[PDB]
Amino acid sequence: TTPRFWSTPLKYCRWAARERPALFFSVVIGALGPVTLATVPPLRRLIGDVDAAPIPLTYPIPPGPRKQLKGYDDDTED
Amino acid sequence: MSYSQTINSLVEVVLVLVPSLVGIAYVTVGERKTMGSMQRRLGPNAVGIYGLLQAFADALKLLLKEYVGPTQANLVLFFLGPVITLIFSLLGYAVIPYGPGLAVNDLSTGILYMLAVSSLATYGILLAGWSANSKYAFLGSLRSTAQLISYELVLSSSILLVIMLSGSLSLTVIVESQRAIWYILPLLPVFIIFFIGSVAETNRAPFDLAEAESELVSGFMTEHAAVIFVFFFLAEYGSIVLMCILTSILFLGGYLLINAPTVEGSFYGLSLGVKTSILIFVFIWTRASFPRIRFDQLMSFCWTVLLPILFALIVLVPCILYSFNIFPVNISLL
Amino acid sequence: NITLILFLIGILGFVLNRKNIILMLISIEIMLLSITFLILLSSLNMDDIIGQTYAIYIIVVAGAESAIGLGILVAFYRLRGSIAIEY
Amino acid sequence: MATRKPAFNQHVLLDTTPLPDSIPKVKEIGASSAPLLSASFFIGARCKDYNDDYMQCKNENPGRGEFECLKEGRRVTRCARSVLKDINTHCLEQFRAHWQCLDNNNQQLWQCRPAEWKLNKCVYENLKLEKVIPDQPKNSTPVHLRQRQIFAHHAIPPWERPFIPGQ
Amino acid sequence: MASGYGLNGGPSRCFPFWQELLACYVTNSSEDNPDGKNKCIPVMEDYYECLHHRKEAARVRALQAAYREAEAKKLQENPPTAGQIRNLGLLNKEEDTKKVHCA
Amino acid sequence: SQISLLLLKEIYTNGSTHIMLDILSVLAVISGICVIISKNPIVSVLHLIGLFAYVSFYLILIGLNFVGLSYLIVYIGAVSILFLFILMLINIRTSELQSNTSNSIPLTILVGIIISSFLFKMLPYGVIISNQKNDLFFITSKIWDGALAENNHISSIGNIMYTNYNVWLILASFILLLAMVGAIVITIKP
Amino acid sequence: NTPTQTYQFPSKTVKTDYPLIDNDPHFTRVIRYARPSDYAHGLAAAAAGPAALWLMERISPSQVGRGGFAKAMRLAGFIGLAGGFLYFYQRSILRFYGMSENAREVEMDMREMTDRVKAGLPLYGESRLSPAMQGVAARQSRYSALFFGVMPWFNFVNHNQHGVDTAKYYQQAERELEAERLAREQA
Amino acid sequence: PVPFETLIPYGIIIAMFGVTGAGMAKVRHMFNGDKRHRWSVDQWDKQQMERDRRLTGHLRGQTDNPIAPPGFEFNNPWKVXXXXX
Amino acid sequence: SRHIELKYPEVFSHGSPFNVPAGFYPNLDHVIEHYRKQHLEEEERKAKKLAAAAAAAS
Amino acid sequence: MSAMSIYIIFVSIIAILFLAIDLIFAPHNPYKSQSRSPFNISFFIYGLVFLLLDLEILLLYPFAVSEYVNSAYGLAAALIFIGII
Amino acid sequence: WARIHLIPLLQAEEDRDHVRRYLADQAREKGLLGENIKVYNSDRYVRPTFAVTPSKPAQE
Repeated sequence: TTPRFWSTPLKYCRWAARERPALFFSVVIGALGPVTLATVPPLRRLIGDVDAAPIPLTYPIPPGPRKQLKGYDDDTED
Repeated sequence: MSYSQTINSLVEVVLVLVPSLVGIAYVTVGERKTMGSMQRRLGPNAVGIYGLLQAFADALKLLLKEYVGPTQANLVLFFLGPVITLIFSLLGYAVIPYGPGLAVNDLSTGILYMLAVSSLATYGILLAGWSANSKYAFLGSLRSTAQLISYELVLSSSILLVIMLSGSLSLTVIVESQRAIWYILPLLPVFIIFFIGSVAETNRAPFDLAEAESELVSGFMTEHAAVIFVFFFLAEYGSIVLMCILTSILFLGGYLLINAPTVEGSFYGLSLGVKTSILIFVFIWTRASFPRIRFDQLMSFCWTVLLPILFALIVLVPCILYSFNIFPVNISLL
Repeated sequence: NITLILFLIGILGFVLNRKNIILMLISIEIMLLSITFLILLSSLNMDDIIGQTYAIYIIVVAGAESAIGLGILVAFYRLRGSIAIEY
Repeated sequence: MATRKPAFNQHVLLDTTPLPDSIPKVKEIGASSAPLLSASFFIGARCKDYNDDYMQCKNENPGRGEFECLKEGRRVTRCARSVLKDINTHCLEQFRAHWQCLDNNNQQLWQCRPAEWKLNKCVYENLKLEKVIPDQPKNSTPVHLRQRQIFAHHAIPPWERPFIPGQ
Repeated sequence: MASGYGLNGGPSRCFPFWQELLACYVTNSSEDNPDGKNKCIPVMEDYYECLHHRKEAARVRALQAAYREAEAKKLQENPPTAGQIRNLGLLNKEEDTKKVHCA
Repeated sequence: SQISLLLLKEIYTNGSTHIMLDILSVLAVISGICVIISKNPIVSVLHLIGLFAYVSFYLILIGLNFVGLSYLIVYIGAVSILFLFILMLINIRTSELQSNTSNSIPLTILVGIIISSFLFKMLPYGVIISNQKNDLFFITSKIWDGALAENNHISSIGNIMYTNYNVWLILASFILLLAMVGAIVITIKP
Repeated sequence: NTPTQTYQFPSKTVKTDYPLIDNDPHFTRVIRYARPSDYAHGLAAAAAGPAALWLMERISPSQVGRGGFAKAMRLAGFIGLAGGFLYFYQRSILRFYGMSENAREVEMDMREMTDRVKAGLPLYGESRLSPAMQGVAARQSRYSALFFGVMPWFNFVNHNQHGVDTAKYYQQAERELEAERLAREQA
Repeated sequence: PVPFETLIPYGIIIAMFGVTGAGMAKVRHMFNGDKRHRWSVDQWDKQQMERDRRLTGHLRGQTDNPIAPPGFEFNNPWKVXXXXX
Repeated sequence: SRHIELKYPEVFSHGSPFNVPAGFYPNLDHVIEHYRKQHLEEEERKAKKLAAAAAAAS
Repeated sequence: MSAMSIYIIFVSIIAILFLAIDLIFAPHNPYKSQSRSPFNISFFIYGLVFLLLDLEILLLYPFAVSEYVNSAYGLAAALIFIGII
Repeated sequence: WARIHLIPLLQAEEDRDHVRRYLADQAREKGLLGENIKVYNSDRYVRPTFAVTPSKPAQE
């Protein structure tokens, strides 16, 4: 009486929603993970929702040679 | 600092532990009165004014009753289980923040501390049933241990979803992170599952086979006399209050509301209390409203309904967080 | 140093025990905890989070193997009805 | 001494031996955490080059950066000291308002925005030092210039406005 | 240790010693000169010193002996007390600072 | 001259007492000894849980809070509960399990001296510097560039265990999968 | 536009026959440099799985119940598709590694990367990952297709650690930027 | 009607939480020197408090002074321990 | 062979990028140069084997 | 003395007082083979699946406190790990 | 970023303390043992793990 998935895929899906709701919708929620991983970030780019840059978690050492500053030397003390 | 550290720790411990036990005593009085109003009756109204001394009468009666231990199996082992259950049921109050950082121990691993001390409390129940030297009561205490560990999995799976939102195990940070929104709205299915798990975790109805006397094989807690009954009962009410406090912390914004230090502290304490009291009321409300689930059905509910949904939510939620660039920072903030 | 003494206790479990096969399972748990405790303390001395990671996988694997060992004992006991060695 | 977090310290060890005379002296900064924090972006505005140079000096001499970067260490202390001297001579009342609020609010910068906006304005109008945070999302208002704060314990009144220079 | 990831989320404290040792081996050992790996020997000993500290322990045991032998020969007429030291370098305790410094 | 080195007690921000490690160490050994000389196996596992707690408490007090709590949750919370369930369901005659331990005592001494004398020589200084007049004190100071944003030990583990060392995680996952399938296949009627 | 550092990281040098193109090419590069034979080999290997199970049912019948064989074929067909796809990927990626004849792939890579240099785009593209996490991705999938018989892995990250000194791409770009400059003038 | 006597224990429970909150806030504030306390204290925060004590004597003490008093360069606490490294 | 050749030379790129003290990481430029040389020789050794043999010779 | 140490002592003290009262003041009188049967395998399964699933949840807790640095790459491995279990 | 701006001024103060106390332990060693014991063959500065401490704490 229970439908078979590989012969009639859609009929099985309706039965599982109605007769095994906890198992069926776990698979549906579990599959929404990958679905939003494919839809939203492309969607967000189009609307202009840009990703924030990472915050610094270490001292941000400036790239390049040292600037050769002249100021606040020892003669400036006192 | 200003005064002695030992004095501060004494006072802070006394301020959390002593009023906690007063609240646990009146949760038992409130349970009887709430079920009575629901049952068209009064509940305790004669032991003390308005029945306000009923729990103290109960405790003193049991503490002066004679204990009937087993057939000299062991003195230490017999009390060992009850002692463990009470101590570790009460140890979890030490990380509850009654305001930002207003906890006995403001711990960065606080959520894991609460999980650990709950796991150590299940030992006392199992070590009691064995020590009773009655194979009938052992099976009930065994079934009760199976239910407690299975729904411990439900609670720690639900809690993992909250940590993903806040990025921290500090109870304070979890509460501060809800100034944005109480987690009951974004994590509404999780809150419902967590509350159900907390009822099962406390051997409370409709999950109350441990104390059920009408069920033929149930009622492991029903053979506990005098001091041993006091140990187990205090531990259970203590866990009920703590599961309601932790539920408010994780989903109802903790101590958050809807200039003087004394009044700010009072309002934070009151807001946490109001939220905790509401969940205690619901906790009593479900015991009065439902019949009891069979052991085989309650294990099937955990393992074939709640856990498959939670593990599905464990996939979906971080995918949503990544997709919306809302993975929180894990540094000390808030 | 304590970790070394604990390894001896797990070792000594196999020396003193002729008939308790359950004690053999427990003595392996003692040995594995002793080795994990040694790694944890050394990882603290050498400021290395990899030591803590290694200890976490030992806890995972030793927990996994405890379950297999109990399952194997249950299949054994289903047919024999005893965990005692006649000696 | 080691950078390990202690767990069983019961004692403190001090050493009264001074630095050798060959090393030029320097007055250490005498400001507490909360004042330093209210003045951090101001120090960053004026001394960023010297701060970067000092850090780059150490990176150029791995394992030896404590020594042979001392002269560059001394500059960073003098520049920061110039900002805490200039602020204390021009914005003292507004400076004390912000760092006293910060010290009372878990040193959380988002709890003291009205006091910050008052100081930010006064500092800019006497020292030409302006607060800047690199790489804030261009599609939103900068978090420190937002009229409402989500994580603030007390709501920011609507008569206290952010300081945007040029307005 | 050698991993490069410390307890506080930063790098491990002996990692620079480990990188140096690997740097010395890769650039001084080869197929042509198997004796070039000899140069990497003091670098190895430094790495083991960072991990275990057996030399630094040995040096301080000796130095504490001489230090604690010099304090017995001398007589401390008035050594600073704990309270006064706690006042060292403070806004209104110059006398305690001067007394502790013997200035 | 003067006293160049000043040693004084810390008042606040003090720190834990190193005495409490010694009780935890001795309580772990006593509990360890009680495991292998206990008459009843269930009592042997109860002493094993005490051994787990003392080690866990030890790890917590030295600052290894995550792993210490992991021991409480994992080993006491689930492994030990599984051991007691099986032990307290099976038929055990304590008489059938008692070996004459006196016959094993000379070998016990010989094994203890032989093994200890070899492995102790292998312990690095970190584990042997403060066990068994002139004593050595450990010195600690602050850094600022390293303390910009501290991670807790659980965070520091999380930063690498899914990325740099995720092969270990995959290997562990397949071990957990084998255990679930295996333990099920051999116990339950198909 | 030369960054004066065309070899930023210490790579592993492996003795092979043909020049190394990329120690870790992007998934999409390995699909776009696939040959028609790679597809031919891909499905043919994928068909082998269910075909072998089918031949094992025709010669030595399994005596299974009514629907057992269809269930087994479904798993065999998926096994062959996974196995066939990994074989297709290995055949294309082995040419990037220099472990298979790759003259056609060397040419189009030299062309493709040179166009990016003069267009201004980065050689391997832009990544949402931190530079440290790009190193982790590079050190995970680097030469990883040689382990495909045990564990699969694919590079979906846009990192700058491809095992190759990148001076060759800048010399050509500069060299043919002047050729278009001289041609433009002579007009 | 409303059964108020049934609601009295809830009022007691709610009031006990308030007593703990108010009491813990007050004693912590007196301990901190009449100022609000700290929370989510990380290593940077702890180090800043030790630096505050070696300027004022109090772990919560504040000073806006641009010049450190004499002896500040000498009172950085190196912590000593006997076992756990 | 007495000389050990690293199977994982990329271990020179290991290390936490968080909470890095100034001057912590040693300079590795010579290490990088060592592997640039090893890569370039190998690429040149293949460049001549196929240009001289199997091409312009058969 | 840390507030956590005093808390543990006080909770232990409460338990001893309750035992002491009922041991000292409550009455006490001297008011004080076995068959066997097979046990149910479902009890072993509940403990086994709990333990193995308890370990996997434990292994995901570091990810929840490291989500920001892990970002997309660490999420992939977490999802691979979740899919396998 | 607030902590970043403060790091060099706090690091430089800690660096002078380490230099101060390292030179002092060097001078003490030479005046007590006659020469400086070499712990590391490298010339880099290594933060001490042990420290010579007086046999007794402060009296008060």
